[PDB]
Amino acid sequence: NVELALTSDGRTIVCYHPSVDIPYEHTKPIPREEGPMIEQLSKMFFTTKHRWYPHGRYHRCRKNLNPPKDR
RNA sequence: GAAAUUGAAAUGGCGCAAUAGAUAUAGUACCGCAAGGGAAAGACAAGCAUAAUAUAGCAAGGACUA
Ligand SMILES: [Mg+2]
Ligand SMILES: [Mg+2]
Repeated sequence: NVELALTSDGRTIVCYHPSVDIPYEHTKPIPREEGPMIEQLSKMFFTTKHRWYPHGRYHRCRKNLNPPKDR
């Protein structure tokens, strides 16, 4: 849904792209132990087990607790 | 590798500071049958602990919110 148009001199391309709204008809009304724990978490979040095991103090201390923040 | 020949006057350290300077705290201890050999030392390194560990690998780098 974009309108392309060179200008008369042909030196600049003009693109008209209005934002199209979602039609009302295209919408639905609003409705009104360590082992087993890690298996449950992996099933819940569609991950593997390895993510949920802890890490040693060395890794934990290596993690930066005051990371730079942008925007 | 010569000699002939020639004819110099007169308390200190750009030395060390205990692995250095004597081997030297001592020619002792100790070693050797013996001759001999011959030391060491006195005034937050490594290793650990606080705090073991998490898939993958020269152990880092690029990074990354992490
Ligand atoms: Mg000495
Ligand atoms: Mg140390």
